[PDB]
Amino acid sequence: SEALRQARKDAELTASA
Amino acid sequence: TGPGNRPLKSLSDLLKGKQGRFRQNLLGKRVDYSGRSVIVVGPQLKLHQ
Amino acid sequence: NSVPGAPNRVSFAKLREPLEVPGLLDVQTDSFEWLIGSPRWRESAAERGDVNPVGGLEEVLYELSPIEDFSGSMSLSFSDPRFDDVKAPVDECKDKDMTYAAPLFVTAEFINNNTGEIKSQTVFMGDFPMMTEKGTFIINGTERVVVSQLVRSPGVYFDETIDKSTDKTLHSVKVIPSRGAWLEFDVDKRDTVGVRIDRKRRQPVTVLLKALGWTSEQIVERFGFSEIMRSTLEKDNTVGTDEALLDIYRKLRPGEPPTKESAQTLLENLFFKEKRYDLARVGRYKVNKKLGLHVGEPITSSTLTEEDVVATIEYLVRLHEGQTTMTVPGGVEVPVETDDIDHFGNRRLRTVGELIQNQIRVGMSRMERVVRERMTTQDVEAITPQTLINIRPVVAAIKEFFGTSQLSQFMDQNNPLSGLTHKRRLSALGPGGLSRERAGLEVRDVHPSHYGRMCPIETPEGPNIGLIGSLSVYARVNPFGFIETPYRKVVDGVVSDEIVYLTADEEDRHVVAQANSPIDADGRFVEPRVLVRRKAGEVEYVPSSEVDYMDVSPRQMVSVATAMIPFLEHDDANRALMGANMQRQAVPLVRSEAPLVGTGMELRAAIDAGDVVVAEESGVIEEVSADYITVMHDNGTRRTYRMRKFARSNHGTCANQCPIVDAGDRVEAGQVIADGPCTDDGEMALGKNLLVAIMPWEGHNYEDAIILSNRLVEEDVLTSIHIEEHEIDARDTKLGAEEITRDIPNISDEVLADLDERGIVRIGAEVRDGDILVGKVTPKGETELTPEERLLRAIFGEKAREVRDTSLKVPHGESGKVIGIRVFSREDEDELPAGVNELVRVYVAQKRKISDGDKLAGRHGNKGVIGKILPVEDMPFLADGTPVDIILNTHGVPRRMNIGQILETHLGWCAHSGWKVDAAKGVPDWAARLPDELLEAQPNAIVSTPVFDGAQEAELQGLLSCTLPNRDGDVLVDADGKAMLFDGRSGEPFPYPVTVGYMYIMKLHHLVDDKIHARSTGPYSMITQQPLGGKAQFGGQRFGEMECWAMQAYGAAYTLQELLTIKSDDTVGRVKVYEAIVKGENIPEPGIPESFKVLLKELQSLCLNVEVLSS
Ligand SMILES: C/C=C/C/C=C(\C)[C@H](O)CC/C(C)=C/C=C(C)/C(O)=C1/C(=O)C=C([C@H](C)CC/C=C/NC(=O)OC)OC1=O
Repeated sequence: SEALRQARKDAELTASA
Repeated sequence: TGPGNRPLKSLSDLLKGKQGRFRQNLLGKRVDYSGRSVIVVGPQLKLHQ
Repeated sequence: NSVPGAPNRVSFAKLREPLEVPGLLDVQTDSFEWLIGSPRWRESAAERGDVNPVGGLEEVLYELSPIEDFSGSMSLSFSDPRFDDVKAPVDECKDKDMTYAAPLFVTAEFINNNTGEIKSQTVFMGDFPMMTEKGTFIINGTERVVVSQLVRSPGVYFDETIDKSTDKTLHSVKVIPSRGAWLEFDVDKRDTVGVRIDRKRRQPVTVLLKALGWTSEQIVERFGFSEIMRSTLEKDNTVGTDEALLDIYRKLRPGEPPTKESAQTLLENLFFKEKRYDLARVGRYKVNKKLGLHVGEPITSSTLTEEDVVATIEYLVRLHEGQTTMTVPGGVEVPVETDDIDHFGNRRLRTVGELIQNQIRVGMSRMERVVRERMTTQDVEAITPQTLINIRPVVAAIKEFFGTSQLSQFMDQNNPLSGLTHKRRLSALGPGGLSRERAGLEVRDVHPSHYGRMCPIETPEGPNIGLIGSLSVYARVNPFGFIETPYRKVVDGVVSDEIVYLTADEEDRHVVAQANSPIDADGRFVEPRVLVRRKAGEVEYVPSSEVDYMDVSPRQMVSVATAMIPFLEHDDANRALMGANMQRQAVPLVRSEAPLVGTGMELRAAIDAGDVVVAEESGVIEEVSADYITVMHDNGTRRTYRMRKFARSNHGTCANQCPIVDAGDRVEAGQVIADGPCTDDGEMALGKNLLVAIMPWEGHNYEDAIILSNRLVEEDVLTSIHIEEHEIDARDTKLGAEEITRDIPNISDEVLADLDERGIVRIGAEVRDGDILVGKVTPKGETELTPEERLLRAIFGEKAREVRDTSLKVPHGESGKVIGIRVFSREDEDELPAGVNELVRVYVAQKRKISDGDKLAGRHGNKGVIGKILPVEDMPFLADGTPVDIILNTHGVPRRMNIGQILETHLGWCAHSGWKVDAAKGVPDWAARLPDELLEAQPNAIVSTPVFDGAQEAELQGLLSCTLPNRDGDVLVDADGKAMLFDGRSGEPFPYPVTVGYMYIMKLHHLVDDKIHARSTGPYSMITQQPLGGKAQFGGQRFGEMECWAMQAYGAAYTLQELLTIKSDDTVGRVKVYEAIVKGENIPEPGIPESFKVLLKELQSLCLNVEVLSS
């Protein structure tokens, strides 16, 4: 349930640049 | 990119000191007018010699 | 014994080992031949099962064939990787700089799937390098050495790091395959599943099972005792397979539309389609072996199975369940326990042929992905695989591997010993291997599985300790990259005599006591309570019934070099390793005497050393020479053997080979015929045997300071040969073609004396630094002369000669004759690089006497620089007037814990002296169990001791009691190893007896001249303004951060300013100061630094308003 911390991070790595 | 699997170097990277977040060894320009050698004792010699 | 030319060295073997030494070079020979698949290997592997003898190349064929289009309309295949003979002999390849290789032919075949027709060709795959018979390789004449790299294999890896914040063991697994994806079966903090897989962040097992075609019924059925399983299946919160499939698919490709067929058509490709997810065959083997799954069948199908994953989960849960061992259906129970990355059972060994096959695979990958490219673009029913083939990328990869690789390294041939030592080397750093800092310190440690496999002593003492070692002597390799080790299995209180090549894992199953055990002459033993190594690597007095394996022998945990230091078990590992790494740094003397004392290693070492020529066939000699020998094979046939004389090593040391026999002699096969450099009478020889005392004398032996008598110098006992090679090219410029000739620009005549007629100097001429080597010249171009120079020409009638003077002069500090001239010319059809037409290489030698400052060291790590070369007369000496050889300082001994050198010294004095123990009243008790014929000794007879099987101090004392006089009634040494001596300076006896004796020592490859260097002014930079660093050129010494901050501490500022300005950057100021010195005038003022202004411009150009204000 607390594994979602990567979700906030994973979103920003991808669409980055 | 180029050839040779190895990153780039902006102007930012030409900074001599350029210590970011870590204070590595310094390693300046290796001056002139010296000589190196192994060392040996001078037991006959005076102190100042 | 068991050696034909074995010179008689008596040893102190109190034991007897069943097995003798193995074939040390087999480590490379066998990998290489398997990669070959040579019939040698064919019968070899067949010796121990190996139903399918497959060469690495054969493996590559089967893993590559067939070759087919995605349409599947047409099919390509290979067969018969067949080697052709080498294109040239090894000597010729080396000399002419052609890399010793051989062609490659393949029975490749293409067929069109549409109709089906064979396209069989025997394709030249390319010329392929061939290992030396010394297990090395020659690239372009250069001689390298590949290294075997340590890696923990891919495998099912277990651990339960307790969440101390939760106080719960967190069992986990990371099954890392080759060319595959990762996966975790984690014991979460909750009673749940850590089913994060392929670097995903988290999964429930239920999603896998229904994704794997499993109902919750099927799971609880398969997993009834599975508590976290039942819990998660209650919290699975998703039902139906395809629901799990779609959830997996979306979470795997988030940012992607889910499709139903990708349920099976992605995962099966991810983990079961064995074309992009394939741990090694050895990986599959490790899997089944850890799990007893594929119990009785050969390894294949690197793709996985739900069988595998389910047994995985069962063992994992049971491990986080409280368990000891679980037998999977179809598998024997595996003991429930964790895994180790450090322990050898995971840490495999990528061998030479291994790495080669890796390169082959990576090349063939690119090649096939272009064949399939053309596979369609190629015209149909008109192509041939010849039309389909490109060997360019493969050969490119081959070349870039042999060259351009930290695993393909130059064979350090400073002597046969260190040459061997370079081989049999172990390192885990490299491509795939960890880099330096990324590895934790613990990998450097000495895990108890290392015992008997990797000698814990030999390793570089720099900042790579623990990163690189070598093999234990009697070790041997798994076909699967493991250490298969022999062992003496004991049965029924009786050691058998069946050697047992064991890995480390099975070792943990068992019970092994020590070779030094009171065996009752029969395998039977003496005492019940016996030392023994535990599965935890631990020792106890086992009752003498329980062991099933005994040590094969002592010193099974030693390295090669480590195998060559007597008394080794008496001194600290520190100085031990020091002397160890140093001993490879020995330098071949010209006389090459053997030490009085040694081990059993000194002969086997050379017989694997190779450079000593070995009798191929038993026979009678035919005729010798200083350069070769004609040999009479026993029936008709004969042969010569070209001595290598004055061959330049990779380090300037000579490489002569002198024959050691006579033309009327007769010898046997596998026998010594001519010593190499560091070889004497067949066995090793790394120095001389010298009588030394240990007093502190005059302070000259201060803090490792090492004194020397002139006697050795004038006796040439320390005499090195050095071979410096110089080379220069014949390029061609826009100004024209470079020129080489006696024709020169402005130059003396005498300086043009010892040249030949056509430039280059004459053979045999003495030379000195700066002297001309080769007269070469090129046009310089045209510029307006100075009016002054024009005036000098006018008054002197001297022409322009615009061609610039570009000759070859010897660099600094060099002299000695020039042996041979190596000359290459494009006009001669000498193949040369482009923009070149003529090449020449020169060979100068200089018979370097020993000189003060050079570094010597015994066989104990006990080392030091040469203190001072004292004359012979001014020397403490015997009562027989025999002067001492050298003197060492006692004060370095205790704090270094190196008594073994003292032991060696006493032993050497005894050896030189000779004895005859009076066994008149039976035997003196210490000599009781001592081997016979040691009861006397001819003076200066050679002897040896096994490392762990050495003489006792009481034995040595009883010896020293028996020390028969040299010539007269002459007991020069007390029973305490000392004696009274005379100062050749004073005239008096010293007040006390003094320790003395014969020691063997070496000479290191750190001569004074190699290090001595100074400079005032030389060739300034190109980027910066700065006269070149590097002792190859002048170079010099860098006054940086440590003694700046320092000078500030002193307070003296002007010197620092001068250094950092007029010795650093002031372009004008440099010549200014030079002028001022030349004129004898006060120093100019320090100008502005240059790099300062450079940084200033940089800061400017960074769009930065910059400026100084003077006021
Ligand atoms: C124009 C300056 C702009 C700001 C400075 C920048 C961006 C530099 O990034 C840091 C300063 C620096 C480093 C510049 C190095 C230069 C110009 C260069 O090429 C060297 C050099 O590499 C080393 C030295 C000396 C040997 C350094 C001695 C330091 C002593 N420090 C001390 O005495 O302790 C209190 O001088 C140079 O001109």
